Amino acid sequence: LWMHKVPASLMVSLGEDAHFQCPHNSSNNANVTWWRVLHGNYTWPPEFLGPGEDPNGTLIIQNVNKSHGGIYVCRVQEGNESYQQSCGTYLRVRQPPPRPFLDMGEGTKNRIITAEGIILLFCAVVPGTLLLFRKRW
Amino acid sequence: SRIWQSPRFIARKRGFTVKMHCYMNSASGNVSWLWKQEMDENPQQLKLEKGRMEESQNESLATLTIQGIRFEDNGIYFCQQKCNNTSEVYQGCGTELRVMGFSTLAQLKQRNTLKDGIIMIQTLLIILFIIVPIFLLLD
Amino acid sequence: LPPKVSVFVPPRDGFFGNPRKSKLICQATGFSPRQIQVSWLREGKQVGSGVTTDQVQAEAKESGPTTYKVTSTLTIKESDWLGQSMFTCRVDHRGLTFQQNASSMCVPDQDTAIRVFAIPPSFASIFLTKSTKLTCLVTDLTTYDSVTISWTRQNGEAVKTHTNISESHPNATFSAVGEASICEDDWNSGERFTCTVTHTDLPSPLKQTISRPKGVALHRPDVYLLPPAREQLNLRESATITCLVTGFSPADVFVQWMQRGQPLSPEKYVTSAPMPEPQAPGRYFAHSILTVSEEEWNTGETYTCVVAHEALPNRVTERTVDKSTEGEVSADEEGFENLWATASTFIVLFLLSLFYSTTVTLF
Amino acid sequence: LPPKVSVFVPPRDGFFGNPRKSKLICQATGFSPRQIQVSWLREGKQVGSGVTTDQVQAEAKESGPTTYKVTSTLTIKESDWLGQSMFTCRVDHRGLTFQQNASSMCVPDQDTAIRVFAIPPSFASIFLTKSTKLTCLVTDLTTYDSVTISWTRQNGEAVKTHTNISESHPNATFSAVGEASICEDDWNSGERFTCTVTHTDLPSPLKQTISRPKGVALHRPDVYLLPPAREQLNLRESATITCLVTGFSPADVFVQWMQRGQPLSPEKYVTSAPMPEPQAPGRYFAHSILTVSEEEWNTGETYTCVVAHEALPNRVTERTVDKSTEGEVSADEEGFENLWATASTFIVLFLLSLFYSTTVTLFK
Ligand SMILES: *[C@@H]1O[C@H](CO)[C@@H](O[C@@H]2O[C@H](CO)[C@@H](O[C@@H]3O[C@H](CO)[C@@H](O)[C@H](O[C@H]4O[C@H](CO)[C@@H](O)[C@H](O)[C@@H]4O[C@@H]4O[C@H](CO)[C@@H](O)[C@H](O)[C@H]4NC(C)=O)[C@@H]3O)[C@H](O)[C@H]2NC(C)=O)[C@H](O)[C@H]1NC(C)=O
Ligand SMILES: *[C@@H]1O[C@H](CO)[C@@H](O[C@@H]2O[C@H](CO)[C@@H](O[C@@H]3O[C@H](CO)[C@@H](O)[C@H](O[C@H]4O[C@H](CO)[C@@H](O)[C@H](O)[C@@H]4O)[C@@H]3O)[C@H](O)[C@H]2NC(C)=O)[C@H](O)[C@H]1NC(C)=O
Ligand SMILES: *[C@@H]1O[C@H](CO)[C@@H](O)[C@H](O)[C@H]1NC(C)=O
Ligand SMILES: *[C@@H]1O[C@H](CO)[C@@H](O)[C@H](O)[C@H]1NC(C)=O
Ligand SMILES: *[C@@H]1O[C@H](CO)[C@@H](O)[C@H](O)[C@H]1NC(C)=O
Ligand SMILES: *[C@@H]1O[C@H](CO)[C@@H](O)[C@H](O)[C@H]1NC(C)=O
Ligand SMILES: *[C@@H]1O[C@H](CO)[C@@H](O)[C@H](O)[C@H]1NC(C)=O
Ligand SMILES: *[C@@H]1O[C@H](CO)[C@@H](O)[C@H](O)[C@H]1NC(C)=O
Ligand SMILES: *[C@@H]1O[C@H](CO)[C@@H](O)[C@H](O)[C@H]1NC(C)=O
Ligand SMILES: *[C@@H]1O[C@H](CO)[C@@H](O)[C@H](O)[C@H]1NC(C)=O
Ligand SMILES: *[C@@H]1O[C@H](CO)[C@@H](O)[C@H](O)[C@H]1NC(C)=O
Ligand SMILES: *[C@@H]1O[C@H](CO)[C@@H](O)[C@H](O)[C@H]1NC(C)=O
Ligand SMILES: *[C@@H]1O[C@H](CO)[C@@H](O)[C@H](O)[C@H]1NC(C)=O
Ligand SMILES: *[C@@H]1O[C@H](CO)[C@@H](O)[C@H](O)[C@H]1NC(C)=O
Repeated sequence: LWMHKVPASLMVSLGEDAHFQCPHNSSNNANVTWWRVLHGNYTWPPEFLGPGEDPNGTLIIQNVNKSHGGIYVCRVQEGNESYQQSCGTYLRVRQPPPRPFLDMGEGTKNRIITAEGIILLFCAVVPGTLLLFRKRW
Repeated sequence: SRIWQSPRFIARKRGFTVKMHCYMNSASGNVSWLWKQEMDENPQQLKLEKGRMEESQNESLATLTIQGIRFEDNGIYFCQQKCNNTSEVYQGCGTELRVMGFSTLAQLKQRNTLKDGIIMIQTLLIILFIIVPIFLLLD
Repeated sequence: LPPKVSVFVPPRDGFFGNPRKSKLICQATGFSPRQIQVSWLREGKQVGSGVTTDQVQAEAKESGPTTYKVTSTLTIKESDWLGQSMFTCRVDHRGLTFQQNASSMCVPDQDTAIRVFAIPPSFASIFLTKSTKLTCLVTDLTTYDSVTISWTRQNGEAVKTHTNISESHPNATFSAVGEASICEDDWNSGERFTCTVTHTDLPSPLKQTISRPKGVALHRPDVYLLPPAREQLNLRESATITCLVTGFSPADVFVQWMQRGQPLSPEKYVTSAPMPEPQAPGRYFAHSILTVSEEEWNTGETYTCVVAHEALPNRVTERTVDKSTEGEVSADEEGFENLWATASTFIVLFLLSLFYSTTVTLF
Repeated sequence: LPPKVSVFVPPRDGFFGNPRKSKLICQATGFSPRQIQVSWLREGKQVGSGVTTDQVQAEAKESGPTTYKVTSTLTIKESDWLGQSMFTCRVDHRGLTFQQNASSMCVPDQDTAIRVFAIPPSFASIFLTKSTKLTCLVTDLTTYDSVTISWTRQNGEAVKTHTNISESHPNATFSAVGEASICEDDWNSGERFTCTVTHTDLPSPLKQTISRPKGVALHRPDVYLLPPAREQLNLRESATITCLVTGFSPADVFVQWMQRGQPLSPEKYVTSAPMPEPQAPGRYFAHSILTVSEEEWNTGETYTCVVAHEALPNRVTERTVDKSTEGEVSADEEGFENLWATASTFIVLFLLSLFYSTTVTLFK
């Protein structure tokens, strides 16, 4: 069904805004609520986070800090019927990873280092031979 | 509802073990696993070789273990068990796996800066070793 | 008809005469027919003076046969009363001996009081079940009657009594649970609740008390979690994983452990009780211990530690450890094959260049 | 002729039935004429239920004018009687009111009977000073004379009586802190020590043959010492070193911290009481934590932890962690870094050969 389409992780740095979504199937007559759930077969009740903020079903969270992990679950019900609930989008956060020299990672620098070394050895032998053996004669 | 699966996200370090549990009732036959990377968008069947990925099954708890993980195991694993008495496929939403490296922030930064400092030196010396002898011999 | 023999001793003050004298009434009524033989045996010996056994008057009991009543009397002096003599009533009624042994002074027999525990309601048991029950437990009594565990509020009025008295125990240490109920707001207002216990063997009740402090401030805890030390693992016997809830106010933290998604039974871990922090003035700390086999910890088996405090922003938080308390950034970068190829190439390359260096030095 | 009003109560072992019930008798004889009325009362409330007043029958007398007799009875429940409530009976003879008290509270016996007990020497006292002693505490008594405490031996031998008697207790009582120095092996041998107390008022001695409770076998604890967690160190506020003892028997262990040789103040660490172990039989474990400033931890400062038990051979063991307890983070990280170090060395070592060869050829 549609209870499997949602991803399994989300990547954000602190202080930014994340984006979720819950793809409803009842024609704009349903109710969308967002919850935050514990491990699984939990005992503490889940908490009510926020309602559907815009018509298309998107939740936006700001002011990201260290204590904003955990599973986020969208629960939708149509009037008097039972609710339909996805199985969440785990959220993992850490800001730091830096810039330097984005062009290549360690997977490339070593290869061009070894190529440059072998080419330098190849090119630094002929000049000495030409300078030396062409002087005596 | 009928099929319960945990955990939802696992981020180990390269070399260790991972276990995934599918909880299901012991009425409708045996359980077969699936697999899905993010290059695909339709689950594939899972192969199995002994020593690596291995499966077992107790009364109402089926499990899978992988030994010595590596970078080619970053997919979502699904457990599926169709009823042989009603003919309806029931499927959980599975697990996720990530494989972390051996380094930290501090070591990486130093290694990168040292490597770049070395990498410019060979360029400078190759330029010198190609420019000096030609200027000397050409007279 | 065998009657009910009862003897009604006077109180100590009710004396009259010089020397002062009082009386005993050995009223054993509800019997038929008329025949009766009453012997007021003081110290097992009958008294010939002052024993006034009146006539056997017919008890006009309309329901059934008309029975008969008797009214025995005996007088003793002040010194006789305090002489601790056994003024036993032995009535040879209808050829049958009925004996009733009683004292002759104010003797609550004799001295036995044990314990009573009043347990207040915690906070986790209000948010979960929405019922602020409060019990006070009486321990290691005898399964006799006349036990009355009664809660009273601060205004003298009472609330409901108990149920579910426990069963027999090997040491005859039975117990009772005086559960009651109260609206949450009244308990939160913080008034003193007292529970009273009475017994046939108790010279006086046992007024306990329980109330809630008012005016405490809120601080949030900081749960850390440590793995077993290497010296323990080298034994290949067991391991202990400890949570640590440090620096919270007020008391009553609530913790539990989970594994595989299924919570563990309460017979594994051993939680502690809050006690004051050494350097901080008004904060506490707690603990928890989980014992697992050593082979279990060596093949994965991630564990968790759920706590719940009333000052936390969302009332719950959760930590975890498996064996690899590691795994920082750089999943795919840093290389693993280039680092071998480069090392091999530059181990070969310098050795090759040394030959050219030797030839150059030769020329 | 006013009657002689009397009140009688039943003994505590006189209640029967379900619910258990008894009776009270209010009797007043020797009155004339027959005009008489009787009313029962319950702390100001009159209850008519269970009231059986007899007819005014003439008393059987041999001489003088013939008077009359009357008997009144009341029924009560036991839970009311045991709750310390007061019942009174009132008799109205010729319009004259006579009231009499009755209650189940004639317990008190004001005498010198007081609680006399003792506190055994804990293991902290004996290990610190080798000063095995025992204390016989006396309360519920005020200032008297000849209040002599004798720590009688098995056969009542010599005893050094207590000194430095305190002031009057705030109860209006007096606290006699008995004390007597004692040998060592006698207490471990299960010998009878009674502090017989002599008094001027009641010289009855309350004897308690206290001794060592022979019992549980001997086990030795083992100390595992834990450095602070990383996420605490990141806070840069404080650290909490933990000393852990497990699997000892019996209870009463003694632990104290110490660095550089001199002990830390007893106001710096907190030690919990022994608690049972959930798996084994009645063996215990205890935890002691010390809170240091994080700046001190980044220099050195061993912080040894010293325990002291009974079954332990030398009665003292030490543990030590300063800053190096990472403990085999992995088996491949060190190889990875070693390989990188070799490659980095060989790069700069290789460049020298090229430079030297080229310059030597040029300079020939
Ligand atoms: C023969 O066998 C029977 C069968 O077990 C034994 O009966 C046991 O008797 C024990 C007597 O101590 C009972 O233990 C008590 O009851 C509770 C179980 O542990 C416990 O609540 C009691 O602990 C109180 O005492 C501590 C020490 O004084 C206090 O410091 C502590 O605060 C406890 O008081 C309350 O404790 C509860 C915890 O449940 C807290 O929530 C409250 O906040 C505390 N309030 C206060 C004011 O302190 C104590 O251990 C035991 O229950 C009972 N077994 C049963 C009923 O099954 C006989 O003893 C045995 N005969 C022998 C050995 O001679
Ligand atoms: C008069 O006021 C004084 C204070 O000015 C008060 O003195 C103290 O009373 C306590 C309580 O009775 C005494 O404590 C007793 O003795 C030791 C001392 O540590 C305690 O361990 C005892 O506790 C055990 O016994 C209790 C009763 O059996 C148990 O309930 C308990 O769990 C323990 O097993 C016991 O409480 C204390 O010794 C005195 N102080 C001195 C210096 O003696 C005194 O009680 C007041 N008197 C009256 C009649 O109120
Ligand atoms: C939504 O999905 C359900 C299947 O669970 C399907 O029956 C329904 O038709 C879908 N709604 C729309 C609008 O496609
Ligand atoms: C949707 O849910 C919220 C809270 O769950 C409720 O307040 C609201 O009335 C609901 N809307 C409808 C249309 O039922
Ligand atoms: C765990 O889940 C099962 C069903 O999978 C359920 O029967 C059980 O009650 C749950 N555990 C608890 C403590 O409720
Ligand atoms: C909002 O939902 C609509 C579907 O109704 C979709 O077309 C649109 O792309 C969505 N917007 C965002 C920002 O996801
Ligand atoms: C992030 O912000 C929230 C609310 O402002 C706060 O409760 C939390 O402690 C913050 N996180 C950190 C690490 O300070
Ligand atoms: C709606 O649900 C309620 C249960 O709260 C039920 O009593 C009622 O009959 C339902 N009505 C319809 C139309 O389904
Ligand atoms: C699992 O069940 C199937 C279906 O009955 C049967 O082949 C066998 O019991 C199991 N299959 C295995 C062990 O390959
Ligand atoms: C299945 O679980 C039970 C626990 O009730 C255990 O006793 C049994 O050994 C397990 N079976 C296997 C094959 O591990
Ligand atoms: C007193 O009488 C009771 C009658 O039940 C008897 O059990 C008890 O042994 C008697 N005691 C003495 C000292 O005569
Ligand atoms: C004990 O308490 C439970 C729950 O309050 C109740 O259901 C039960 O009936 C009680 N026991 C008795 C004997 O009434
Ligand atoms: C009986 O007791 C009451 C108090 O309850 C007291 O006022 C009254 O004086 C007592 N009766 C006599 C005769 O003293
Ligand atoms: C007796 O008490 C005094 C203080 O009143 C104290 O100085 C002295 O050391 C005590 N003596 C003993 C032997 O404890």
